[PDB]
Amino acid sequence: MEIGVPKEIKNQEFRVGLSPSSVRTLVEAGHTVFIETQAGIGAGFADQDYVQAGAQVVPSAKDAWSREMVVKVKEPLPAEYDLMQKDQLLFTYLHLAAARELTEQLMRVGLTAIAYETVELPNRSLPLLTPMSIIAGRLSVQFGARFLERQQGGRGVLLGGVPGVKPGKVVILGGGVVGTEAAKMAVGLGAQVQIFDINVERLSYLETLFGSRVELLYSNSAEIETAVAEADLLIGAVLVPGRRAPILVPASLVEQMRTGSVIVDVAVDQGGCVETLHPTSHTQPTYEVFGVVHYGVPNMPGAVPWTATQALNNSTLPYVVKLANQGLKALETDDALAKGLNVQAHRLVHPAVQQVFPDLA
Amino acid sequence: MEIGVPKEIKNQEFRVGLSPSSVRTLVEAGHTVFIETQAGIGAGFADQDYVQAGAQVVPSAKDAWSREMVVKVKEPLPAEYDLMQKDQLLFTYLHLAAARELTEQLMRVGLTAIAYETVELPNRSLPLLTPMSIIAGRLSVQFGARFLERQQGGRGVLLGGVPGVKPGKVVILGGGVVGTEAAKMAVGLGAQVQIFDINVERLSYLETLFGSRVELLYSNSAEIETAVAEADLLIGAVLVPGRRAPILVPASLVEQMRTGSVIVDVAVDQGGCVETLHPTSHTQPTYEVFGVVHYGVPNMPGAVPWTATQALNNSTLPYVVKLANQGLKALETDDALAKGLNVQAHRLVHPAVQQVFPDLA
Amino acid sequence: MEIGVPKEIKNQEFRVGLSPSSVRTLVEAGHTVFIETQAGIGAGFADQDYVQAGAQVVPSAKDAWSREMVVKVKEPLPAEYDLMQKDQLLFTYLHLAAARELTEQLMRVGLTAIAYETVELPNRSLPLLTPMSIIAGRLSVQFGARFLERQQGGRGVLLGGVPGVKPGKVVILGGGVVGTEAAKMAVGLGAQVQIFDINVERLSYLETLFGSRVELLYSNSAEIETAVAEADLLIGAVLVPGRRAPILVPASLVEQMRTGSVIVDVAVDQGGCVETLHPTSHTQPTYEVFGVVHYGVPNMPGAVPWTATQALNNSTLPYVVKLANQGLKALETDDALAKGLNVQAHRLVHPAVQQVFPDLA
Amino acid sequence: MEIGVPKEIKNQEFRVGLSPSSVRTLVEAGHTVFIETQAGIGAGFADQDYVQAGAQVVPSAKDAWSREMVVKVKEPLPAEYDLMQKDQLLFTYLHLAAARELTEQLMRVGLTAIAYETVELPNRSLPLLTPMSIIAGRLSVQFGARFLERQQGGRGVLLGGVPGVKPGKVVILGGGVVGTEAAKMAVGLGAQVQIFDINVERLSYLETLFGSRVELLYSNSAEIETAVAEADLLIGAVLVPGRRAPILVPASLVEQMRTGSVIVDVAVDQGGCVETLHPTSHTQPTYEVFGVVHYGVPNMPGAVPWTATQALNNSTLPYVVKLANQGLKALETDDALAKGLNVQAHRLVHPAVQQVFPDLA
Amino acid sequence: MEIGVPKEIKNQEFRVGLSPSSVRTLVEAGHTVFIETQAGIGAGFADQDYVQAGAQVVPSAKDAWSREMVVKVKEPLPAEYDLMQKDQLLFTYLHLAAARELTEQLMRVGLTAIAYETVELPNRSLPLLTPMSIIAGRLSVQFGARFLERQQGGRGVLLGGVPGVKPGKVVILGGGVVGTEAAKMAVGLGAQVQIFDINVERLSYLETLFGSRVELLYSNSAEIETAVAEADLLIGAVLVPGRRAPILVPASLVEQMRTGSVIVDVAVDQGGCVETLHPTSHTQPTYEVFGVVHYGVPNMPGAVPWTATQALNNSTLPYVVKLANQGLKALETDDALAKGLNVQAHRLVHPAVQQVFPDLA
Repeated sequence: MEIGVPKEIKNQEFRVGLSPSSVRTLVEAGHTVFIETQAGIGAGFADQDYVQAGAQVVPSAKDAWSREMVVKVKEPLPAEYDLMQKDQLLFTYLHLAAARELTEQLMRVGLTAIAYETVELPNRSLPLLTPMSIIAGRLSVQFGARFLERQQGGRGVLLGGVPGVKPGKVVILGGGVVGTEAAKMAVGLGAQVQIFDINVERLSYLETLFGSRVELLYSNSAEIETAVAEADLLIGAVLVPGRRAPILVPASLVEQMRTGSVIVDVAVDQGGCVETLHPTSHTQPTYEVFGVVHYGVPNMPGAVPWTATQALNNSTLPYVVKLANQGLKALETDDALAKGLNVQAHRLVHPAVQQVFPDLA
Repeated sequence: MEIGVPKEIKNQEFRVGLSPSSVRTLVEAGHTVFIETQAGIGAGFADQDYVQAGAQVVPSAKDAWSREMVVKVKEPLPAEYDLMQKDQLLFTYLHLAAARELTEQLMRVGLTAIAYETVELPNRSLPLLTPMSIIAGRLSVQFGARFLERQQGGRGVLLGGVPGVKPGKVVILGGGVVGTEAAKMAVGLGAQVQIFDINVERLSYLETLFGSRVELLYSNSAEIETAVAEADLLIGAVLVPGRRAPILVPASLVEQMRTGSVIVDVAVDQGGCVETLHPTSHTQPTYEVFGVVHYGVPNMPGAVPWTATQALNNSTLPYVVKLANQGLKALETDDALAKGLNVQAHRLVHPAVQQVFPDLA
Repeated sequence: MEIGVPKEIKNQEFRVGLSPSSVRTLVEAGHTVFIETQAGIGAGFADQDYVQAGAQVVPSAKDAWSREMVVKVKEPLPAEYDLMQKDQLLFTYLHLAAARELTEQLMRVGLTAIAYETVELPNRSLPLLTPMSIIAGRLSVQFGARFLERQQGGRGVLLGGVPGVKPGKVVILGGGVVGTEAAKMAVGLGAQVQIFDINVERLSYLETLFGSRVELLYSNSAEIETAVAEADLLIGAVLVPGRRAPILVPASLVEQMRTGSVIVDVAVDQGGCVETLHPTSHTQPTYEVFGVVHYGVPNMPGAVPWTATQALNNSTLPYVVKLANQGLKALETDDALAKGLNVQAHRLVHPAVQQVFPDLA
Repeated sequence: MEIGVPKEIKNQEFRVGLSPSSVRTLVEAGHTVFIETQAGIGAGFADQDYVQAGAQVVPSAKDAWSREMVVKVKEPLPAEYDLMQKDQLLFTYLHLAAARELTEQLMRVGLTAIAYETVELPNRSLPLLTPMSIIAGRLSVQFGARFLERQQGGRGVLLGGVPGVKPGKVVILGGGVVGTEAAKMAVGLGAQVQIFDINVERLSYLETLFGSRVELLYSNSAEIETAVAEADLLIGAVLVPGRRAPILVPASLVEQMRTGSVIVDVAVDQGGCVETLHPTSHTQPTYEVFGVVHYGVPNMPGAVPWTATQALNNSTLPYVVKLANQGLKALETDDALAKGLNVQAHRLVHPAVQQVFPDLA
Repeated sequence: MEIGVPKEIKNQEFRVGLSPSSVRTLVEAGHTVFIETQAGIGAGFADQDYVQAGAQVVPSAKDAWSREMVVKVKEPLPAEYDLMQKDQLLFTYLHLAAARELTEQLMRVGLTAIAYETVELPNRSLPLLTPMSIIAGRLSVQFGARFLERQQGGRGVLLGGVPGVKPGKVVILGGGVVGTEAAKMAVGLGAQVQIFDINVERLSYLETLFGSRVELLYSNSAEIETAVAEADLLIGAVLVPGRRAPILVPASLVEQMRTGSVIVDVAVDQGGCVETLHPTSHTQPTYEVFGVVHYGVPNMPGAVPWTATQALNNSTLPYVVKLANQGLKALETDDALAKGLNVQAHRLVHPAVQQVFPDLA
């Protein structure tokens, strides 16, 4: 089939729908791929890299959008509304429950739109989100370290300390994928680490990963208050993937933290467990409240497009290939894919999105 | 004795001569300490913290400089020239071989000036520099990670990668203290690590620290060329503490690196092993050459004043106390201290500095 | 019941159906065991060892075959065809889908034949093969090391290297049981290790075992080509247990490897992922193609009969006992056992074998 | 030579001068050994064990003391004063600076007495004490755990905690051999561990042992106060081997500890760094002060005589053999041994003991 | 709802039904809690601690029992029979299959009694027992170490040994939760460890925890005999949670052990795998048989009430809250809870208990 890859135009988005390795695989399966020139450049893939893989490099977005299958990272933007076509297959991150107009837009056109974030397994795991969650957990500590530096606003604490000097204290709220990846990085830098979670089974599993190197604590208000008050870096890792997390950290608690301490909440764009934290922009990524630095820039994985693009592709790939092969039938052969279907033939098919736009159903 | 601690006035210097814990110890020995208000604030120590320790908090630098012993971090600046007094003991980092005027200045006044950086052990180890070297090694990786981020200029590579994706490659030139601390952090983030050194004994010792987790390679031009060409992060850790390092990395080699790769050289302000690297300012910390990001801001430990101040104090402390107790006699009881003596009674006593200002001798 | 254990007569087969410890357990359950003298000797078990356990040591194979249950390692050979009896229970590795005559033979006689390799759990795991797979993964590295030695044909590379010198590079294709056991040994010798697999979940699980010590890469043609070209030891660990694996390594790729590199494919006797690799004999275990050493001797676990016999028994034991107790009813109490049934009462019962000899059904 | 080994008669002393393995070695060198029946029994060595080694088992102490060389663990007691002979070589732990009468006693008789505890190397290391120090460090945590149990008096805290629950906090004062061995055990049980020491080099070395798993802190009054106040188990490991340690822990600090916390000071019989701690008896090993349990039974290694006897012998052995071979000349061939000499020919030769009994010199 | 917490009156029981943190959570949910003064004291929780959490501290047990919900640790004792009320919800460890009278008693009164130990998941896991099992595994080694000390009765062996001396040998029978936690502690002390189990899958899983540090052996009589004969510490960890374990260790085997060896069987109060072992009292916790020390005090977790109370609460908490909220309906919303129901409205509802008191049904 013909597959097109337009350049991402969303602000600060540097990832790309398909990497050169992915292209090569698709091509080896008899498919042909068209990629807009410069599409991979922000992720470190030059057009030649695409050429060696078997892609035809196209000079314009129009040329990339005019294909039977469009594989992207972000949702289409208004500027691209007129590039979409009736019988297309669109595969990318959509987040329709937050975009009425886009939803309507896709409905008008008639194409079938499959969202990465809804492709779901029997376990109710979302295989196409996880890669990004892992990266976000790892970056949280990298960012946090940077903001604990004096010139960046923090108290000027080295996470690992040095022999003879106290190491930094990292408190992680949430013991899932994100919190686990964050603990790995924090332990790697030599920090003292505490992870809180309400699921003892999870706490038990974590002990098999970390042994006695990390403190594994049950999430109760009492212990949370004490820990947080002593934290240099507090990481919110309760990513409740539909609706918002409860407040585990109220402003009153934030007021009790040391000046120069830093807070990072991976759940920022969805709603965090930290009362005081809201989204920020790249130009002004942090702000203070009670002398405590808040970092609220969303989509952390966008900072490492080379790594993120491959991680995503490693997971989307098998789906892209199925779609390329079986076209629409793949949705009847693949339950996960079937679950990813959001819009088709002008109808809004996704149950969760209907629930949001009940009058759109 | 009376000991004064003025606030550091050098630009971007946030450390302080004595921490509250140090003060407390000095006070418990019968000594009295005067500290300029706000002196500890950049390092996270409030005046009250000094008060609880036994210090008298002074409103002005004059009040801090007017003491028998002045304990600082950086060298005195012109602005402070008129605050110095004839019979003072001055203990701080001086670096006289780079400051004719300061040297002359100290000579005029007549005080005795002891430099942290020359206090030397029989082993020719410099116990008062090491703490900073350790911190610098650890920060090199923290900074390097930040600059590999796309928005910061790098190719956008996550050092640790994610299962299924290549981790970042960190190449470290120099297997001493600095390079060893850097390898610890890089391994902690999950990177693939190579350390080069010309001393096999050192390489052997490093294997006892890292086992087979890190590649331990003899420094030969041939291997260096290959490694460097594949590096995401290259760290120069050849800190030859008097005079400059040889070029291990010529521009021709830099031209061979991938675009978005990053270079950090801990030896920048003294002269690195990387041809293309020069010092930069805080306002413009990096620059590109061949698409390779160069970070050249010096004094990395200044980014973590809370941690750095304690680390320094842990080492200077026993010397400060000796001086406070025995005053000038300590130089006849302590050989290391004796070696730290740079200027006294208008004479330039330091052999290495004489060699620099042979007409000053 | 009476259970007999004949000596294995297949060439180079040194294992034995039951070890002394197993015998002892069977005897303690009221069963009586007859073992042909010297049967255990190749595995390091002397007849006395069998005597102390409660076995009656028999002077001839006839005496061992004349029992209600025969427990063996390999399939019966023609020489033994006349030793089999009508109402016997035979339990051993059969591999009928490769032996028409044996299959017919067992059909003529009428005995019931249970194959180790088809006893299957609900998970479709084959509990009686796994023990051998684990051993094979571990040996792959042991053999590979031996063939990288100059006198053995390889380039003469020490896997672990020595501080200052590059370690060997081991590339493992397949992240399942076999590949995982191989990585354990390779890491143990100090090699640089890469594992490729197409299942990210598996890659993720592997990270919990190895942390960042091993490179965990998604199997894509592009990455495979690069890795393999740099390998000292390439290990094929894609054991697709029914039908053959796809070629992950074509001759063209082999031609790109360094001279003296070595290839070991655990899937050799079934069909490997390496184009150029075929089975070899003990007398001439390897051959070169493009200066690359190929090792193709099958049944690697046969090299360590002492270890292999116990490993097998630890798994077969509970089944042997059930059979001894409940005789044929055990097949109605045990689903796994039921699945192991291949031939009974002259009929070919195994669905997969029927499919092979559709006219035998 | 003839060597005798009397049974230790000191209360609660179960160790023995020579183990069976040692005997065997001595015998293989042409020497003959006489051991009092039951001498090894408290350490787990029966007379037969001595017989198989080549010893002649003697029925009485008299028979053991009547030899040219007497090898013991503890100092001779009054009861044995009349068993000593004029030209004997006595080798055991003496501690003369604490026993005027014993000293006089040995002077009267005229024998030559070599003390284990003074045999000294050029490094001023005491090779024959170290084995016991290592054991004492390891036991400190074992005892401490037992006293944190509710029925034993402590608050009832499990050192390692369980996933979801806070682990115990162990604070160790002193980073030498003893403190290091204690940290090893505490980390092994899963506790949170802090080690304090005033030597940064030592702290640095400790990081090579423990990585970031243990907190390595410079000993300053301020940090000490905080840490100790939060401790479940405080271990005094400042063993200043001649004269007493300074008080690092004053009663005022002890009053600040939690009720049920436990203190163990390895320096008890010499003088600890904990104000409130004094020696206790086996019958009443602990006592409370401020609700804090104090354990003050000395000679911890006596609890594991089997392990302690071998550890000691491994170190004394080469000396015993030298003495057996060269008799008194060994003191002119061995400087360490020469330093072990305390009394000879009625004269008190040991410089440090003279200093104690200046009128004995 | 009103929830009462009486003080545990069973002998040597120091735990408490709810900790202060738990109280605080319950109170934050609108519930009110009454706790008998001194109830938490044995676990280290003072009444004030309960006051700060929101509890009303009651002066008498009567006042604590007079509530709609009673949350305890142990079963009610006769002394409390008259404190129980008709419509109460009772939640604690009951063990009715061992107490006819208690069972009858609860039947008379009419309350609904939910047993911690029967609340069961679909997996047939008993989430409210596990916490105690983990603690018991960890303590087994702590106790065992204490009894290997000479003064305590053992041969006087240090588990970890010292460099140059044999470490202790710990043999663990059973590779489940208990045996696994025990191995963790034994390895932590430096002992040589062997774990036996009959489930190879479990053995395989254990290798992922311990690597090659521990010997993982299949449980067969032959290997068991050898291992046990060489053991310093034998730990019975076959906790078959309904009915008794088989004898893995017969007296004949015990007679073969070394004198001073120690045996601990976690299954003592239910029936162990060690023939010779029976329960003992706190006043006389051990006894010898063949010179082998037997420790038979039950309920090991009672030794660490502070740790045990929290561990238990972390698991019971979510159930306590459900009950407080939904009262009896929770049994129709929660299957696990439903399974915990033992007695209600005068009827004996628990299937397993009926089976025991078939005439009680």
